[PDB]
Amino acid sequence: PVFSQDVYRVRLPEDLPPGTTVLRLKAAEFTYSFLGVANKAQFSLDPITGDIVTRQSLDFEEVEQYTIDVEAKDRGSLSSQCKVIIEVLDENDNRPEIIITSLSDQISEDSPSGTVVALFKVRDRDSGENAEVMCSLSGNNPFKIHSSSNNYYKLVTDSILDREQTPGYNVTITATDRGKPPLSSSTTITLNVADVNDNAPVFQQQAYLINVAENNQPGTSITQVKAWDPDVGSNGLVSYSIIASDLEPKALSSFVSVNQDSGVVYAQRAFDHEQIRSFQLTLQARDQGSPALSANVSMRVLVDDRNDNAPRVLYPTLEPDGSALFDMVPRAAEPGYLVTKVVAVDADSGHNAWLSYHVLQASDPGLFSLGLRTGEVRTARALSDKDAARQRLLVAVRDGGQPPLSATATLLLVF
Amino acid sequence: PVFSQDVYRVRLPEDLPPGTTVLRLKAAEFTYSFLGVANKAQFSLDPITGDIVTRQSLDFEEVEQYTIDVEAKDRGSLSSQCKVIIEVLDENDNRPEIIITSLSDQISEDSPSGTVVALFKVRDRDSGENAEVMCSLSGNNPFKIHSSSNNYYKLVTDSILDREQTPGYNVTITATDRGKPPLSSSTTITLNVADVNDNAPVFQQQAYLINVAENNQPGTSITQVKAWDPDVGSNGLVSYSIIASDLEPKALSSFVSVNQDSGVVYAQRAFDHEQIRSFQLTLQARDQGSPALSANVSMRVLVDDRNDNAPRVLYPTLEPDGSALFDMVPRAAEPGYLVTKVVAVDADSGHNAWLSYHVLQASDPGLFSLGLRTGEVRTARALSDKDAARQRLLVAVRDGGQPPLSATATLLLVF
Amino acid sequence: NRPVFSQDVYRVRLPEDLPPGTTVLRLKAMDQDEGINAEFTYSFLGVANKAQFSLDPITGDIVTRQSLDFEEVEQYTIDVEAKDRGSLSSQCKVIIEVLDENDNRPEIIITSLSDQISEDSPSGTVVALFKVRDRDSGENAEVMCSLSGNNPFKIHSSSNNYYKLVTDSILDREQTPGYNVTITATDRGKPPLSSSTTITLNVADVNDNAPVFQQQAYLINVAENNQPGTSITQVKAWDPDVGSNGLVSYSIIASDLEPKALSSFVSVNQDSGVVYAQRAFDHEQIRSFQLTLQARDQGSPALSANVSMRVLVDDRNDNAPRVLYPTLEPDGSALFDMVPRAAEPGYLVTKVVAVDADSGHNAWLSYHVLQASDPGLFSLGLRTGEVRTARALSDKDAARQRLLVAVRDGGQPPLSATATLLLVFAD
Amino acid sequence: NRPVFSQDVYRVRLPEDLPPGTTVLRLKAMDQDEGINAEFTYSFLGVANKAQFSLDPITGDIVTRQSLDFEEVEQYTIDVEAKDRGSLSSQCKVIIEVLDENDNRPEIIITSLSDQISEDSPSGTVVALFKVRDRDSGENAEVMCSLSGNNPFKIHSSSNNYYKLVTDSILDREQTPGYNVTITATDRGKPPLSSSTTITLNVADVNDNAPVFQQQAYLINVAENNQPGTSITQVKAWDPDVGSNGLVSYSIIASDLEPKALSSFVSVNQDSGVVYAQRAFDHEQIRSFQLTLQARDQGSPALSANVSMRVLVDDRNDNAPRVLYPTLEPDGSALFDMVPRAAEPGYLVTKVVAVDADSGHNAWLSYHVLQASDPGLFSLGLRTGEVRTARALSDKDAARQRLLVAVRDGGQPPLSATATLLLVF
Ligand SMILES: *[C@@H]1O[C@H](CO)[C@@H](O[C@@H]2O[C@H](CO)[C@@H](O[C@@H]3O[C@H](CO)[C@@H](O)[C@H](O)[C@@H]3O)[C@H](O)[C@H]2NC(C)=O)[C@H](O)[C@H]1NC(C)=O
Ligand SMILES: *[C@@H]1O[C@H](CO)[C@@H](O)[C@H](O)[C@H]1NC(C)=O
Ligand SMILES: *[C@@H]1O[C@H](CO)[C@@H](O)[C@H](O)[C@H]1NC(C)=O
Ligand SMILES: *[C@@H]1O[C@H](CO)[C@@H](O)[C@H](O)[C@H]1NC(C)=O
Ligand SMILES: *[C@H]1O[C@H](CO)[C@@H](O)[C@H](O)[C@@H]1O
Ligand SMILES: *[C@H]1O[C@H](CO)[C@@H](O)[C@H](O)[C@@H]1O
Ligand SMILES: *[C@H]1O[C@H](CO)[C@@H](O)[C@H](O)[C@@H]1O
Ligand SMILES: *[C@H]1O[C@H](CO)[C@@H](O)[C@H](O)[C@@H]1O
Ligand SMILES: *[C@H]1O[C@H](CO)[C@@H](O)[C@H](O)[C@@H]1O
Ligand SMILES: *[C@H]1O[C@H](CO)[C@@H](O)[C@H](O)[C@@H]1O
Ligand SMILES: *[C@H]1O[C@H](CO)[C@@H](O)[C@H](O)[C@@H]1O
Ligand SMILES: *[C@H]1O[C@H](CO)[C@@H](O)[C@H](O)[C@@H]1O
Ligand SMILES: *[C@H]1O[C@H](CO)[C@@H](O)[C@H](O)[C@@H]1O
Ligand SMILES: *[C@H]1O[C@H](CO)[C@@H](O)[C@H](O)[C@@H]1O
Ligand SMILES: *[C@H]1O[C@H](CO)[C@@H](O)[C@H](O)[C@@H]1O
Ligand SMILES: *[C@H]1O[C@H](CO)[C@@H](O)[C@H](O)[C@@H]1O
Ligand SMILES: *[C@H]1O[C@H](CO)[C@@H](O)[C@H](O)[C@@H]1O
Ligand SMILES: *[C@H]1O[C@H](CO)[C@@H](O)[C@H](O)[C@@H]1O
Ligand SMILES: *[C@H]1O[C@H](CO)[C@@H](O)[C@H](O)[C@@H]1O
Ligand SMILES: *[C@H]1O[C@H](CO)[C@@H](O)[C@H](O)[C@@H]1O
Ligand SMILES: *[C@H]1O[C@H](CO)[C@@H](O)[C@H](O)[C@@H]1O
Ligand SMILES: *[C@H]1O[C@H](CO)[C@@H](O)[C@H](O)[C@@H]1O
Ligand SMILES: *[C@H]1O[C@H](CO)[C@@H](O)[C@H](O)[C@@H]1O
Ligand SMILES: *[C@H]1O[C@H](CO)[C@@H](O)[C@H](O)[C@@H]1O
Ligand SMILES: *[C@H]1O[C@H](CO)[C@@H](O)[C@H](O)[C@@H]1O
Ligand SMILES: *[C@H]1O[C@H](CO)[C@@H](O)[C@H](O)[C@@H]1O
Ligand SMILES: *[C@H]1O[C@H](CO)[C@@H](O)[C@H](O)[C@@H]1O
Ligand SMILES: *[C@H]1O[C@H](CO)[C@@H](O)[C@H](O)[C@@H]1O
Ligand SMILES: [Ca+2]
Ligand SMILES: [Ca+2]
Ligand SMILES: [Ca+2]
Ligand SMILES: [Ca+2]
Ligand SMILES: [Ca+2]
Ligand SMILES: [Ca+2]
Ligand SMILES: [Ca+2]
Ligand SMILES: [Ca+2]
Ligand SMILES: [Ca+2]
Ligand SMILES: [Ca+2]
Ligand SMILES: [Ca+2]
Ligand SMILES: [Ca+2]
Ligand SMILES: [Ca+2]
Ligand SMILES: [Ca+2]
Ligand SMILES: [Ca+2]
Ligand SMILES: [Ca+2]
Ligand SMILES: [Ca+2]
Ligand SMILES: [Ca+2]
Ligand SMILES: [Ca+2]
Ligand SMILES: [Ca+2]
Ligand SMILES: [Ca+2]
Repeated sequence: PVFSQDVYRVRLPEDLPPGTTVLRLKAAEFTYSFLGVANKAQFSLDPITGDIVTRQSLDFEEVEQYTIDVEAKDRGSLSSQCKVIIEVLDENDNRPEIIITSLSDQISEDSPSGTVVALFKVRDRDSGENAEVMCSLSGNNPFKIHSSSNNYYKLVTDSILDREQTPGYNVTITATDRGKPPLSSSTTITLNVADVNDNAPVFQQQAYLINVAENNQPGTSITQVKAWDPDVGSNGLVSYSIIASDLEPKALSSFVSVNQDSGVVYAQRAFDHEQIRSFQLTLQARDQGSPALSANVSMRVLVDDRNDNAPRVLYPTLEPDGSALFDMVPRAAEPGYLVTKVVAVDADSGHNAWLSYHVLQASDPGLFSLGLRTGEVRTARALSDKDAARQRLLVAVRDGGQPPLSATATLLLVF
Repeated sequence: PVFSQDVYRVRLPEDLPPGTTVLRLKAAEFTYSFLGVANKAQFSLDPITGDIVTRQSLDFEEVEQYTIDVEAKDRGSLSSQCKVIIEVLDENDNRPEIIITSLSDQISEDSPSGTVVALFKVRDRDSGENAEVMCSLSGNNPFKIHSSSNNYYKLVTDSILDREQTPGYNVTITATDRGKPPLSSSTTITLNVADVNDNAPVFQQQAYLINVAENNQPGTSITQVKAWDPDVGSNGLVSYSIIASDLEPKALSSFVSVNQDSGVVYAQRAFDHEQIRSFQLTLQARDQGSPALSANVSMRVLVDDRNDNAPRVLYPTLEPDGSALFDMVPRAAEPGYLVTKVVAVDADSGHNAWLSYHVLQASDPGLFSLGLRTGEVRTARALSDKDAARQRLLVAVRDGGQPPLSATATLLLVF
Repeated sequence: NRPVFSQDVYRVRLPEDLPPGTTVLRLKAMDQDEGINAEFTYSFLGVANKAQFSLDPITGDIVTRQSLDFEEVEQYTIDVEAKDRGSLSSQCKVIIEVLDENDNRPEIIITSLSDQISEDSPSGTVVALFKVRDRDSGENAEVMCSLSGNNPFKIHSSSNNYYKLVTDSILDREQTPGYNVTITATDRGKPPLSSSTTITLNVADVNDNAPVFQQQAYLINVAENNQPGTSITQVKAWDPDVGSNGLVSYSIIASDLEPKALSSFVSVNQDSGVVYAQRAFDHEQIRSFQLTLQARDQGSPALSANVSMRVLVDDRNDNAPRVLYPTLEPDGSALFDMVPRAAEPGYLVTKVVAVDADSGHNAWLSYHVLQASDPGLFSLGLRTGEVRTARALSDKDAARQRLLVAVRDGGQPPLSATATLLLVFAD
Repeated sequence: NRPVFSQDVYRVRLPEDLPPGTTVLRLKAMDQDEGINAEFTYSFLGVANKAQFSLDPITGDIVTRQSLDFEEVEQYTIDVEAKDRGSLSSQCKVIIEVLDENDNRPEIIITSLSDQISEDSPSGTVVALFKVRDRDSGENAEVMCSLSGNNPFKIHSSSNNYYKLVTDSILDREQTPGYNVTITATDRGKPPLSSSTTITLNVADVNDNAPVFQQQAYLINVAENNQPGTSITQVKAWDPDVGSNGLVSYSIIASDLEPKALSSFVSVNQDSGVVYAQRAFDHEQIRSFQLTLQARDQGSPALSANVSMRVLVDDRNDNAPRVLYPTLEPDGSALFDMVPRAAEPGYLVTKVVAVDADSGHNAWLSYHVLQASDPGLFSLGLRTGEVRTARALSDKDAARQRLLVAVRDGGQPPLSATATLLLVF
């Protein structure tokens, strides 16, 4: 009972359907049978026709080689044996899988380029080129895939992160085997950037300025300040404070204060234009993070003048009644002769200190001419002897404000 | 020769296989033959057995029944006649056909519910219940199939259309017959919703406010506005204009304009802070569809102040060469004796109107003392006999803005 | 800002199975300057099948609203005009060409079918005319027809998709009465489509077979004096034909007998084929006789077959021996008184000669001595019958000797005839 | 101010196919005053799976980071702490529960497959053991197993997602030797997912068929005087069985002849079935005989079948006629004298009798005359054998006449027996 060959070899694709004849053993009254151990659950050997058949689906990942010992025996007890080595072939029927070994809690904004965000490995149950996989990262992300070792990868940053620009990212790792045809699978991880105090508060205006009218009730709003911080949380919350002033340090509390939460500037007293002209403060915005970032602005407050000071007369000296005595003016001079020079002042400024002398009353109209601005009282015409000796003048000093304030004086001039 | 019956009636499904025996005519050697006209291409009559078989597939849609006249003849002249009537039963072997007679060009979104959009009919080559056709539609789109008279249909609307939500629709009609088993066919049509000016323009900001520095060149851009419109075409093209202002209506053209195509606000004059401080304006954005829709926005323009106005000296009055004479100042004067107080104003605001008084030059340094803030020239010391009788004192008045504008004043002081 | 199209003429090629709702060409009229960007209004110009395609007047793209069909309409030509906010306008032409797809399977239409084919139909006889049609165009409409299986039929192509099913071999109904033939039509599209129709053909029978007798020659042996009108043997003829052409009829056409005798001796039942003897045969009269039988079918014309059967009659022991010489008196006695006393022993007294009309051992004669007054004085030849003297007679013997002889045959049981020889002496 | 959470425990339910990065929950702690609006900073407290969920310290919303899987972890627990700018704090607990989805289909595992099943195997034999596994839980792990086809198998479920492939009919290898069994498993979740595995089964042969002869009765004709050891005919028997149970062995068991003589008359070849003639048959010795043959297969238990074959020996003309009367001397002559010279016409001289041991044409005897001293004087019956006087004797004719008579048969070639008749007047 000779066999055609003493060793048979046959190559089977693992996707080979069940019930297909894989080998025919022909040596006519023979009976064939498995000798020794044979996976009879996978292959069937018809003892009459000598056909080996697959009874079940193959799987290269389960068992990849079989060795069958076939024994042929005739009607007489004649015997022969042969070996059939069935090699099954791998097919790319398994797709790659991604397993995330470690994922960072949060990545700080100031994490340098090259920091490792995530660790992950890949797997493919196939063998050879059907198991070699390529990991492509997807999208517009500041991330790069590094291969630490075979199927042990690293997700890392290669750019500089800025939470105020982009807070989060949707990274999707893709793994594609090099099999024919290829199979691929992907996973998606979300990454959030941790805030760091890398921005300092900045005031809306480089310098601030406000004019407030004098004679104001205290404890009221005079103006407001505001600072921006792109950071978030305690690193993006601003507080306002006064640190420096040209005023006496012990006297600053009496003038101004700042609401550290809102930034409105409170006046804590009734400003006086005549006592203090203006003052300069140094404001500071500041976050409550560690370390604390700050910014200083120069601010100035100019108190506006108001018509609250009546003019007062320096000369002549007034009796408590009001009159002044000048009883030696000579009749010898022609017009243009100055009798006296009235001088007054006003503690205000501008048109509130504009002095205009008016002849309010007189015992003789047209006798004395008074410079509206100079204050010199003169004789406008020649002295006629029909005029009386005793002459009473009543001058009024008025300021250029609206409404004006005035102060009157009596010039008793007799001849 | 006698038959069992004169007339035979059979029922054959149209899907009857070919070569199947239909009738067995028995009457003894006889010869059976077709008499008259008989579809010998469809049925075969064996002369010996008397059987009738189908030579070909049956089809109800072409022939519904056959009548064949068989004849039995003895060896002698004696013969007798028989008639066979074969009836074919209709089987559902035809699927329903959808034909679309008319399909609308465009349906405007303002079309009311129940408007006709498409016309289609259905046909079925079968017969009976195998030709009863039912039309079903997908429910996503707002369309309902209107069951018209007899296998005719209308596709109409059952909701409101909004092309700003969904501009188009895929519509899939599926017709199913009531045969057993049932057959079905489908068709797909695309419906586009037209645009109607049902949305109004929307300004990009709630209200506008821009700062314009004075002494600006005329014909320059100060700020730009934008208005959106989800409509498309002429219904979504915004045109800007100025509708009202707090200024004199005859002067509105002399101050600001707006480019209707771009929405930029042009300044038509050199703004002056000392004349007008700020002015508020109303803008209008409308689409060029008929009828049109519009929206109005508020925009306030603040004129920033610059140091363009020089401080004018009020008191005292100056000569053409800027001279002032205080000739009768007492020589026996106490330190701090108020020689005079200079009054000056500035038409600007803030730093540009913050006046300080300096001493530009003097005949005798240290003879007079001038306050920076109030500009009061006084005597620092008591006048010694070594001091001259006539003294020249050139003072200046400056403001705080950069660059400063100053007004000079030469002073003639005789004792 | 007047519009200009990229091309004056656009061309798009679409497969007919393109889904409804597919953007086919996004027209975008632009300005002559590259830096400037403009928006235009698009609209159909001339006559355009708006039921099939739609043109967005803002985005400018064309989209199909229904499923395309190459067999209904092959191409479209739609003109598009771009208009600005002003009145300036540009124009372009869009030609859409549908591409034929293999979406129709071949259709088989059996134009004419033969009523029936006789087995003697020559090779080249046409049995079926059919045509094939494919609604597709070009190669998706080119067809290949193939038959199915064993049947002796060949497809003969013709002019314009008309086909002929013809016979190539010779038909024999006794071999195969009918065939199931299935025609398959396949287009040379990628992928291809096929459709098949089955027809059934029955071969008609012609009387092409003459009956054959079961045996080349027939020989039957029957004993004589049989019962008349009884079966003696039976013949049978086979005919593979069917119907009237396979109906065998037997008859007697000739023999070596006289005509009237032939009717009285043998007959044959034409349906069964058995042959009957209408009289009791006699071996002494007739020894044997030759006959010729003919089997025929009932078709027109009839086909016959001749076979010669001859009958041999077997002999039985039905005739008793007859004594020819010497002559017998009604008593049964003969008288021979001329016997010489001086004759030597062994002298031939006389010889009894008998014959038998039978044959063989049934005519094989023996002569036995039934009785006698004197035993041992006469000895006869057992077969020759020569009764002569056995021993010389003493003078003391009686002058009158009586002999009683019997002649018998060799049959079972034997038959005999007796004779008395009276012999007296003288001088 | 103090933060207060709306609830001390939050419960959310997430399908396991929830995309990563979706907002699970937005925790918003608030101040107790309805009018007061405040904000707090949130943070994970205690143990928490920071890998699957992320918490924004400002918006206070928990969001998934990776994709969820019910088969791995079914629920998570989070301890969130809300704190204001001061030292006051509040805490709550979020219980996240994942809902199982039908994302895993059931797999078939053929535990054990029978090597081969004999066609006599009882109804209900177990051919295959297999189990079905589904990684899902709940009604997505309950599976219905149905096999396709007409095969005489049905699925008998076992205890715990173990299954048995058993028979429900009788098997017949001569009708169906193999089977393509396709098992389809379908879980009962919505939507359902199904799979299928195919196995092949071969039914073994059992000697259940007995051989049969090609003819019910056998009849054969052979001519006599044949050489010994010659093929006269051949018998053949078929066996639907295959192998040892389908190999026919021929033998002769019965016959009407003498049992000790049967061996010398006829034999049979056991392997081929040819019938050999063991001697030269004689038609005159035996006319016909009956054999009873037996075909048998070589299995346990062996099945047999007997057939009757009748052998008829056909007659050939091998025996010549023999002349009974008259007895002839070595001369081949017989003497009948003392014939009367005055013989009447038709006077019966003698009747010749002869026989032949053959049959039919070979035994049909005819009597002819080859030579004669005087033609026309004696007439011999062609069928009767009667030699008589044809004419009256003339005075010129001699008394001593001789007639050479031969007896012939109708065989091919014909045989004869001769005799010379000496007749004296
Ligand atoms: C009506 O149905 C048709 C077909 O079912 C729709 O056309 C298809 O629309 C989808 C989604 O817009 C397209 O997917 C896209 O494919 C392009 C290919 O370049 C790819 O770049 C995109 O990322 C996306 O995957 C699909 O291609 C398209 N089919 C064809 C043949 O163009 C149509 O949109 C439906 N119309 C309505 C109003 O529902
Ligand atoms: C043709 O097929 C039918 C059905 O398969 C069968 O009944 C018939 O006997 C067949 N005819 C021939 C001649 O084989
Ligand atoms: C089993 O199925 C295969 C594939 O369809 C087929 O080729 C084979 O003939 C089948 N085996 C049996 C015994 O039917
Ligand atoms: C054949 O004969 C033998 C013995 O005579 C007997 O055992 C056997 O059953 C018989 N077989 C048949 C089929 O009659
Ligand atoms: C190989 O040959 C065997 C014969 O037993 C078949 O069963 C099988 O399907 C393949 O054709
Ligand atoms: C990876 O790539 C394959 C083809 O190579 C796709 O089928 C799969 O969906 C994934 O995109
Ligand atoms: C990642 O991307 C693949 C395609 O590359 C998808 O199939 C998968 O679901 C995931 O979105
Ligand atoms: C405080 O509040 C007043 C209004 O009361 C403002 O005018 C001021 O600028 C500051 O914001
Ligand atoms: C100047 O004028 C005012 C106006 O009322 C007086 O009240 C004041 O006393 C002075 O005469
Ligand atoms: C000047 O005149 C006013 C009245 O106008 C007095 O009230 C004042 O005291 C002074 O005499
Ligand atoms: C009926 O009988 C006819 C002829 O007898 C067959 O050809 C046919 O297949 C059916 O069995
Ligand atoms: C239309 O509907 C029928 C059942 O009514 C289906 O069998 C067919 O495939 C189509 O979906
Ligand atoms: C429309 O829908 C039916 C099923 O309803 C399909 O069979 C057809 O091909 C088309 O897609
Ligand atoms: C007009 O143009 C100026 C620049 O000249 C812009 O700054 C302004 O906002 C507007 O767009
Ligand atoms: C007043 O002072 C300014 C300097 O601030 C000079 O530039 C000006 O000419 C005037 O003397
Ligand atoms: C003050 O001085 C300036 C020169 O600096 C003169 O131009 C002016 O008129 C005034 O006398
Ligand atoms: C082709 O592209 C256009 C772009 O507007 C779509 O409207 C159309 O449905 C198809 O996707
Ligand atoms: C003809 O060929 C097609 C494929 O080319 C088959 O699908 C069809 O059943 C027929 O065999
Ligand atoms: C043509 O198609 C029919 C139905 O598909 C088959 O029955 C036939 O055998 C041929 O393939
Ligand atoms: C008529 O019938 C006899 C039996 O009675 C047969 O022996 C004979 O051969 C013929 O068939
Ligand atoms: C001759 O002998 C036979 C017996 O063989 C008798 O039966 C007959 O009567 C005669 O005596
Ligand atoms: C011979 O003997 C028989 C009796 O056996 C007689 O019947 C005959 O007549 C002759 O005498
Ligand atoms: C839920 O809301 C968060 C923000 O609170 C988003 O980041 C997330 O993508 C989901 O929309
Ligand atoms: C199991 O069930 C699924 C769902 O019906 C099918 O898609 C599949 O082919 C198998 O029949
Ligand atoms: C069983 O069914 C599955 C689909 O349900 C197939 O993929 C498989 O090949 C077998 O036919
Ligand atoms: C033995 O051989 C003869 C011829 O050699 C055959 O006729 C006989 O049937 C047997 O096979
Ligand atoms: C009898 O006759 C035959 C011819 O039939 C001879 O061959 C033989 O020798 C004898 O004379
Ligand atoms: C008849 O003739 C033959 C010769 O043919 C002799 O052999 C025989 O003995 C008889 O005389
Ligand atoms: Ca694999
Ligand atoms: Ca793989
Ligand atoms: Ca930051
Ligand atoms: Ca900060
Ligand atoms: Ca004041
Ligand atoms: Ca004042
Ligand atoms: Ca229908
Ligand atoms: Ca129909
Ligand atoms: Ca609209
Ligand atoms: Ca609009
Ligand atoms: Ca100024
Ligand atoms: Ca086509
Ligand atoms: Ca085609
Ligand atoms: Ca015939
Ligand atoms: Ca007799
Ligand atoms: Ca699950
Ligand atoms: Ca499941
Ligand atoms: Ca068996
Ligand atoms: Ca057997
Ligand atoms: Ca013989
Ligand atoms: Ca002979």
